[PDB]
Amino acid sequence: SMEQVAMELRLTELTRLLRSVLDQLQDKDPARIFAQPVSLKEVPDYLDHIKHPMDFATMRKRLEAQGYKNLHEFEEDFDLIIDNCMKYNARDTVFYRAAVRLRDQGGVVLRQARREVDSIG
Repeated sequence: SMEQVAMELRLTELTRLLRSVLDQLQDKDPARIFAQPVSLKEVPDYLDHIKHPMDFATMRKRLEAQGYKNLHEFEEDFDLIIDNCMKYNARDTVFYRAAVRLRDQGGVVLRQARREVDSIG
């Protein structure tokens, strides 16, 4: 059906819009703390602490596979990155501090991006 192609033309363009957004959110992590998944060889207890791990490269895998059906799904992953970090790491730490900085600066990019989804459909 041509009605599936029109949906795909919309999901293609969401992926194209979220691709841009992800870049801006990851330009807010120049220390690249959140780039890669937390190592299981280097933090073997990790999954005892954190049950849904998340990182930018993982979010990018899903993204290029057209695995985000809407913006809300994409925001959920972003918050997993931040919130996982802020429970796993204590408050006087470089890792926690980076999560907070990324949350504060992400709120501006996401506030615009919610409008470009609503506006452009």
